[PDB]
Amino acid sequence: SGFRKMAFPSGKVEGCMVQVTCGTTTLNGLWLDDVVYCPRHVICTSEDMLNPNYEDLLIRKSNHNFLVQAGNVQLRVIGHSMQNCVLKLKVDTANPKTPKYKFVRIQPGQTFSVLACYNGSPSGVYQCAMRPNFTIKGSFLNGSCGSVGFNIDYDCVSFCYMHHMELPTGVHAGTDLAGNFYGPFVDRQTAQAAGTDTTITVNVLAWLYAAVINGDRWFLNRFTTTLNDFNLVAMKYNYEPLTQDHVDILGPLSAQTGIAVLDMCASLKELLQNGMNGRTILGSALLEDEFTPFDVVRQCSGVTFQ
Amino acid sequence: SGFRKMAFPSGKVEGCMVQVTCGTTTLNGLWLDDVVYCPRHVICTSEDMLNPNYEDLLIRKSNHNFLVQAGNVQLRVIGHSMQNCVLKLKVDTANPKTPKYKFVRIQPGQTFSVLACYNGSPSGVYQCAMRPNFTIKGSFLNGSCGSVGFNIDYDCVSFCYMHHMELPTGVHAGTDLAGNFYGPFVDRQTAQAAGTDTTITVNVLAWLYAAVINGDRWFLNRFTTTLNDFNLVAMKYNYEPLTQDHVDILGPLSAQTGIAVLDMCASLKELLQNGMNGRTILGSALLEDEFTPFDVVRQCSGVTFQ
Ligand SMILES: *[C@H](O)[C@H](C[C@@H]1CCNC1=O)NC(=O)[C@H](CC(C)(C)C)NC(=O)c1cc2c(OC)cccc2[nH]1
Ligand SMILES: *[C@H](O)[C@H](C[C@@H]1CCNC1=O)NC(=O)[C@H](CC(C)(C)C)NC(=O)c1cc2c(OC)cccc2[nH]1
Repeated sequence: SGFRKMAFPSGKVEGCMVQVTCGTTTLNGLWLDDVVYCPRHVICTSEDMLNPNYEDLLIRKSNHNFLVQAGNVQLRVIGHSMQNCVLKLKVDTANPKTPKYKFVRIQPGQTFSVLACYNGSPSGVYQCAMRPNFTIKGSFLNGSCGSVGFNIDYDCVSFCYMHHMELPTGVHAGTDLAGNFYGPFVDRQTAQAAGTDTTITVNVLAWLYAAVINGDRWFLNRFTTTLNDFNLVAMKYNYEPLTQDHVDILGPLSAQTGIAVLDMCASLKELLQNGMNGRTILGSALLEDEFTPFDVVRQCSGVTFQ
Repeated sequence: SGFRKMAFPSGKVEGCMVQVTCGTTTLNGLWLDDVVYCPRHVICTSEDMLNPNYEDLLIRKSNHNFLVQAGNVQLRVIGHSMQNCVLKLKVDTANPKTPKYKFVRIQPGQTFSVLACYNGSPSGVYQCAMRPNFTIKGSFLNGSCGSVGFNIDYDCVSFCYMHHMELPTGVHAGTDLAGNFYGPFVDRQTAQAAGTDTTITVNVLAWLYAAVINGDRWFLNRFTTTLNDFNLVAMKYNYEPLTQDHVDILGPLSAQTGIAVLDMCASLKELLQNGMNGRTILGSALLEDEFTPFDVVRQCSGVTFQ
């Protein structure tokens, strides 16, 4: 038992991390087979960065301008091309550590592990959710761009995120690995705001089920509610609506605990209207929404990866 | 910016994880050079486990009784010996993936990363503190014993924890890698309780400094207090005493933020007497105590590891 914010083992991704230097800019790249993927703003300098034209900037570049640095071994760039907001640097060596992988784009509400990197070297690993407003609440400093987010499914690494920027509120924005931003953000230094967020209702319910699985039961009650009556309460508290598909996804957790989904909703409703009265749930004094139903089943059941 | 509970990249440890099977018991082992380390209770069966005599049980064992399983390659055991509560299985192959390492024992209040494993396969990674009562609030299921906790210092892995058991309150107990338990626990199925815990005061103050570094300032105040006057408040709230050495360790964070340590203590004092009044700090509605001063500097500065 116990419930922790758990990231995937990072080893498969650590073997893909390289350093990319162009001009005065150093950032991280992702080396899969004979390609290194990195944010296109590596080709920029501090005054290019107010409003760049990256197509113009890239035709001005040479292969030899890109210093790719894999640990203490330099990789020769033999070609380059831009795909949306990422660069693809073709190198003369395939990465012998390339895992099975996929480039997948995730949905707000879904979680992933981030391997924070500086100078091509991994710094730490942590779990993040894609917020409903397409930001992520990460931990990123100068030089962390090109760090990636990912899930692992048995032996296959599904890359879903490359880091590009921090918004003024201290949240983070980036692209999928095809270079397409999550949300209405651009890789320019202009006035960009996150947009109003909401709480991921289905995840809160998942975490309440994790709590019950772990012996926290004080918030349970005999009441119930309809899906429509719950959603009127969700609106008032800036929780996102709960759909019948969300109810379906929560079925397994409902069955393991014996608590109907709509009964748990009645418990959430009372937690929203009353607060927690000085008590905690799974060591938190807040309703946590960055655990998916999958994350709960995975942790509370013991799935591994090879 | 941002502040997350961050674990170390786990790759160096993943390459050391193996499966150890003896009789009906399967657990995890740690393969460094030509030795596999695992909990000694692998030699037990369900009725041995009420009150074992492990010396008696071990002399009854043969090398060939130990199936060591490194991925899909079997390791031949050529010797065995017990060191306190761990077994040392001598194998005929040195692990080619052995990192630089050390066996270190940590202090309550100190943090480490846990690579949770089942059947020799890594499941997830997360950050834990050693509580003042020598337990850890982890996430562990049947088969997770032999998972290890660790820190990484540049390229060197300091192993500090091997998992052995769960207490009735849902917290976890284990040994250092020399097989010596943290706290007053034994690897027997008898009535064992954790003992009353306290809050790690110096860590809370570190996390308040992380908050300030990240723009959370609402809890700051113009008041100050003496170390003795603060410690009278700490006692009443079951916070552990703050020493001058703790003040010294918090010096760098004090200097970066311009907030004297004792001024932050005055802020903690008011948070303890008043609560947070519906507000949050770094996304938490509780005072967090599982970040050391080092963890804060590491994250808020960007240290990596090779
Ligand atoms: C790449 O390593 C870096 C990562 C951020 C630095 C600090 N935290 C980060 O996550 N990305 C980066 O510096 C962006 C460069 C591009 C070209 C994408 C704009 N810049 C920003 O994130 C950025 C710039 C600004 C400005 O302008 C000064 C104002 C407010 C926020 C902001 N974010
Ligand atoms: C090893 O994989 C296992 C890990 C725990 C299983 C569930 N969560 C864990 O962290 N360790 C294990 O099963 C212990 C075996 C020894 C030989 C060390 C006792 N057993 C326990 O952790 C254990 C046994 C009990 C009992 O007795 C039934 C009562 C309360 C708590 C408890 N913990």
